[PDB]
Amino acid sequence: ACARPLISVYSEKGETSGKNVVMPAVFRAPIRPDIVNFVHTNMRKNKRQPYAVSELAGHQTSAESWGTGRAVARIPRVRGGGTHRSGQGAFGNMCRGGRMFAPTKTWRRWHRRVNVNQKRYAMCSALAASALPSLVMAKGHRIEEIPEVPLVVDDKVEGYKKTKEAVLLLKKLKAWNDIKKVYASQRMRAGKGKMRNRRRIQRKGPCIIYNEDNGVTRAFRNIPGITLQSVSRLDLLKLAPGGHIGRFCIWTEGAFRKLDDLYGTWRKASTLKVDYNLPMHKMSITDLNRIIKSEEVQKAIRPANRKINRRVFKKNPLKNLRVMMKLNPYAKTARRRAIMAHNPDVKA
Amino acid sequence: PTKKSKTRKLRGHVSHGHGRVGKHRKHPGGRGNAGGLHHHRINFDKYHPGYFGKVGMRHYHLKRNTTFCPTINLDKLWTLVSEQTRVNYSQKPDGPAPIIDVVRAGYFKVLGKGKLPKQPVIVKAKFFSRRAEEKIKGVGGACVLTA
Amino acid sequence: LRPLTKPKIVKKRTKKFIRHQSDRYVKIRANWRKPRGIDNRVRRRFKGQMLMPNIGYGSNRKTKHMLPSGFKKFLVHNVKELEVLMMSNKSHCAEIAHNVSSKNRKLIVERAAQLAIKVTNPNAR
Amino acid sequence: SPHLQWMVIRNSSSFLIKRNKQTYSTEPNNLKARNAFRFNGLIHRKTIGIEPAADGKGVVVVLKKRSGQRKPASSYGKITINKNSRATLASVRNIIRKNKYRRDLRMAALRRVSAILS
Amino acid sequence: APSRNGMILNPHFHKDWQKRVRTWFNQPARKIRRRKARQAKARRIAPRPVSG
Amino acid sequence: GVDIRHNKDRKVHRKEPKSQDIYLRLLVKLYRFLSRRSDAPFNKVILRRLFMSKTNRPPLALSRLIRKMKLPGRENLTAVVVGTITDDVRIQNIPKLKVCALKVTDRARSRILKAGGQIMTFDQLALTSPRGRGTVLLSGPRKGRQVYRHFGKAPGTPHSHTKPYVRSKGRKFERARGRR
RNA sequence: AGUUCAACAGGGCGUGAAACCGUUAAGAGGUAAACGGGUGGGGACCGCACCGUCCGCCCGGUGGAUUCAGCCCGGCGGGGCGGGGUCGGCCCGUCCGGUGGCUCCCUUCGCUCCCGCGGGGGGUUGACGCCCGGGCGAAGG
RNA sequence: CCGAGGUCCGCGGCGACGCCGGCCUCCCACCCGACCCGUCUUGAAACACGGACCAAGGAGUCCAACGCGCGCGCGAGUCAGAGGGUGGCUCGCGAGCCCCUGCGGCGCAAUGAAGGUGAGGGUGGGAUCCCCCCGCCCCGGCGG
RNA sequence: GCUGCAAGCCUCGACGAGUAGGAGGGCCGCCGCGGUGGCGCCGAAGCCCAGGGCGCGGGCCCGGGUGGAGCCGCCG
Ligand SMILES: [Mg+2]
Ligand SMILES: [Mg+2]
Ligand SMILES: [Mg+2]
Ligand SMILES: [Mg+2]
Ligand SMILES: [Mg+2]
Ligand SMILES: [Mg+2]
Ligand SMILES: [Mg+2]
Ligand SMILES: [Mg+2]
Ligand SMILES: [Mg+2]
Ligand SMILES: [Mg+2]
Ligand SMILES: [Mg+2]
Ligand SMILES: [Mg+2]
Ligand SMILES: [Mg+2]
Ligand SMILES: [Mg+2]
Ligand SMILES: [Mg+2]
Ligand SMILES: [Mg+2]
Ligand SMILES: [Mg+2]
Ligand SMILES: [Mg+2]
Ligand SMILES: [Mg+2]
Ligand SMILES: [Mg+2]
Ligand SMILES: [Mg+2]
Ligand SMILES: [Mg+2]
Repeated sequence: ACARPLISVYSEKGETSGKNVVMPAVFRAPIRPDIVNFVHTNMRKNKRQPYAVSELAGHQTSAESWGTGRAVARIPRVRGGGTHRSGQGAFGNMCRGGRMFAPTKTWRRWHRRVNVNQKRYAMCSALAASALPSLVMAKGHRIEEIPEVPLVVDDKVEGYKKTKEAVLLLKKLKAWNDIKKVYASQRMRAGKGKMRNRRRIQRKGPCIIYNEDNGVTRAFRNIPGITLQSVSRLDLLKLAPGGHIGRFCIWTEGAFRKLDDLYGTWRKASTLKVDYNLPMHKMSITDLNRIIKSEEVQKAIRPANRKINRRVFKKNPLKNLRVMMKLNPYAKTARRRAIMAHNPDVKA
Repeated sequence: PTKKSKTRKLRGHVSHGHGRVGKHRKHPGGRGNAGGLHHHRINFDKYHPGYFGKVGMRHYHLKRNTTFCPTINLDKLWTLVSEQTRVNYSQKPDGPAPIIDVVRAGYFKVLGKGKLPKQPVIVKAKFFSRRAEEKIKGVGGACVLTA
Repeated sequence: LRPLTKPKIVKKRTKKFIRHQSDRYVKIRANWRKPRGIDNRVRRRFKGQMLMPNIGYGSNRKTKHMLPSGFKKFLVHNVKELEVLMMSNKSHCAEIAHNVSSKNRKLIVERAAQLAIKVTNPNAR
Repeated sequence: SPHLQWMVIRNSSSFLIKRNKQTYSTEPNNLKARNAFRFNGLIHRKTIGIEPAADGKGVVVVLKKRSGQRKPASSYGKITINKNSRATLASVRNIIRKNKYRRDLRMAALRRVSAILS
Repeated sequence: APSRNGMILNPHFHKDWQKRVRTWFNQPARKIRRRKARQAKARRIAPRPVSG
Repeated sequence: GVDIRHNKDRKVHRKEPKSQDIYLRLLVKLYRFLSRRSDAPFNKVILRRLFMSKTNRPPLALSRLIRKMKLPGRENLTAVVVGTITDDVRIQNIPKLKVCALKVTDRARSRILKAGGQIMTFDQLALTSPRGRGTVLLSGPRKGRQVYRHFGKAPGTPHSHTKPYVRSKGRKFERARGRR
């Protein structure tokens, strides 16, 4: 929460340009994969069109069951005639060409609404995951050579108007390897999804968040995988694809400044969103090894019992000798006085 | 969803979780709330007493805007003003007292449920309770009315 | 390429659990389905009938999924999914998938020989 | 906060391979390619990476630096040890033991050196 | 029909309600239809206020 | 065979938090280490409540927390509660509380901090007080939900005082035959 | 014979399952056939030294080779709350120093501006932006 | 070593696709066991019903509302719904983001047919925690 | 030395019938979508098999034949 370093703003050509921007508190918001997944599966459900079987299907015929009296199976059969259709099952779901069981109506609940606070919570946890090297590399993005995980670039990139100026920047920031992955991923979809305008499928690329659209959207259009989004309007479905957090976002300097005003630090609430602030943490020190091995907890735990106790196999004390004197030390004395009793010695 | 459904684990079982002796049929006990006096009387007289019969007078044209009378208690009375206002007049009890207009806050009647802090206060409400004004006079303050 | 150790892989039953009355009908496949009839002999486990798979037939936890050679099987599709078996090559053996081509199948066999990884189907094309 | 990040990579990861009742991880800084909080390579602040050299000769000991935490380009240091079998194992052993850098992966790293040298 | 403690439900679904069901699938497209009508009206009364 | 009934062999006790929360399961990994090695009866009670559901972890208002701290013998102890510390708007003063809970509402967090108080979390509690010394473990009104007003003998029995399930509380709704 | 990568694509012609049937190969057959458990015989396809119990660590001699090792000099790089190690900035939270103006709490007072009510200046903070070589947190880079 | 469950620092004949190995599957033989499934039924191998065989299709669904349990967000509040504002858009985007002098819904007060009226701690048990005394101590705790 | 996938590993003791019904687990299976990791004319899906195997089981993997263009693993 209070661990916010100073993020540098890399130039449009090479390394840092001397501009440093404080890390917004949004990147320190609680990372909640269970919130982002819950919101994603309800938001991605909100853009789909309804499908339905025609209500007239199956009932286009006039059929009355022949009933009891003949070897037929007592099912609605088509009226008499000279066709093959006459005498066949018409209405039941078991019958060929008949109605389906529970025809899919077009008024089912396609859309699900999420709480506005949970949509923002899922957005803060999705932005906080875009600031850790682990969650982004494990998301799938190849950023093993980028200069810094929060990739803040100068506002000059907002004025780009040609794709050659945009592809060169991604090669300078070593982010082109994340796009070469998109080219190698372009393939053909499996199954009957190719007949429904979803033939070619590919992978995702580095998202780019800007502030002013002076040509940024059209300069990064033709690059496969690039997703451009305004800083004020961030869609969770593109910043957390498939419900998984860790989208490699390329930030602009202008978008990084306003990012602290959209959601606000914990000290002062936001301004562009009335009555909103970042969610609090229910766990400040999220490092278990620092708490367990601390100077104050080791004084309260017992020494570790690292001696496993195997099952002691039970030998018969009556048959065995060394385990009888282990349970009864007198057994050796009582046995010697009995073995010696079988010795024919003469007394007084 | 359907993967978490119960029918997905009933494939193979014949009766589909509805018994073999008494098979699942179509309305074996009447539709809806039928038989509330004949064969479901033990259910209606045990969980819904008073369901059958009439009680009270009939109000033909009832307009809920006429009986509108939202109430407020004395414990939440100081919620209608800022927390700083409650303290700026708590230190100077020498006569300057804040005026709490309960009518302009969305309420009509004031009830004396909770305890009131010992500070002079003027309240403006359309209706007061007997104990509501007794606790305000005892703490210090007036109970003015508003039409 | 010997494994780390070859224990006595004891199996409580080597036969398959055949479905009831799957020898009298072609529609009844041999895939096991629990009989749930009210008067079924197999369900009531009469004497001399077909056996039902219980949890008692469970193999030893140390020898489960263990091939007769002593290794455990792991399906690979390329040389990248093969180098994960570099460590613990005494306990896991690679197995090239069936959809790979004979061109790339030879590359996995050559790379597995360097890393001392055993392949169950070395010469498959 | 490694323990916080492991609760997101333990089941949902791009490097996770689940098949044949086995689970492997394919991150570059994993010694035994095992999915565990001990061997995971892109989560901790001190990770040991051992890879073969550019050619067939040598061993590259990749170590994670201290200042390179949020900077992946300046986060790893390459150490190429093209020596005999004993000298390579002795150099890597002194890097881990005498620097106290990830001292729990000492023997696991020594067994990976002898595995890539063959 | 009742089994244990519960409410006495009165779902008014005894008519042929399935023939009279209005689905709000044109709700977002109706916002665009209303908005483009306000912009078209605005240009028609350009010097005059658009609210009325 | 042996003559024993297997009806109640399984003890139905939640041994793992049913929530997929990340920060909550990290506190479970912390207090499971203390419930085994600290040998303190406090950590064994916090571990149970980290598993319990939301209905078994009711809120704890400020007033209900202040009154339990003003009892004789609670001078400089901490008010531990596994749940949310909601604000009680009908109370006036806050007597320098030192609380520790999972969540604290925005107004309750402001009134506690403005009074000079201190708000902790269960990871800081296990750091400063591993044995649980100097703590006062509190709880909320578990039987305070509206759901428990319907639980009883039956609405239509003598001496019931059980709230019946009705659509709307009115005059023509279950008041005619059996309620007079 | 010919065309085609292919006629295991020859015209209701891609792929060509099951039921059923023909034929070939193998075996058997009086108490209908099948089935469970146990073993034996046979068959069809498969696997298995060439010293695969001479693999590996260490050790001791024999015999061919070592851009040959400890040690030392120079450069580079990295680790180091139980290295604090002495000097230093920087970010965030918090509390003071309120250090001086803008919102001020509906803060007390003076006041065009229509018939008592809505407007424009000065004096008073649990609040922002600044400053402290001012603290404090195993809060950080 | 009659001791926290086994080892041999014992050994023999064969080892070229054959004289070795597979026992699960294929065919056949023998011994023991063994009546046909589904279903209703107190009771089915039944002289109870359905089933000649094979393939494909074939039956617990969706909507409204309610109850309890659980996950999540905020919390005496909560939900922004109709609608409005738009990157001037909008290819993905009939999504998403933003705010409505939050109208209103459900809660924050009940009771009476109604006019109406309207809410001030004790005892017992009790997880947990606090304090005191006496011993031991590896000085952190332990025992009474 | 070995693990620490803590939703993991290890130790000990008792126990195991079951229709109607209830619950849990599934790295059992089918179609489609958002992520992700691949495979394919050096031969995909499907289909066939006296071939080699895994799981108590649902089923699955590999080899051979046939086929000629798409298909699959994991997290949701
Ligand atoms: Mg009709
Ligand atoms: Mg007939
Ligand atoms: Mg049809
Ligand atoms: Mg398909
Ligand atoms: Mg059953
Ligand atoms: Mg039935
Ligand atoms: Mg019934
Ligand atoms: Mg009956
Ligand atoms: Mg019904
Ligand atoms: Mg088997
Ligand atoms: Mg029976
Ligand atoms: Mg019933
Ligand atoms: Mg009953
Ligand atoms: Mg054909
Ligand atoms: Mg029947
Ligand atoms: Mg009957
Ligand atoms: Mg008979
Ligand atoms: Mg018949
Ligand atoms: Mg079918
Ligand atoms: Mg019920
Ligand atoms: Mg059982
Ligand atoms: Mg379908």
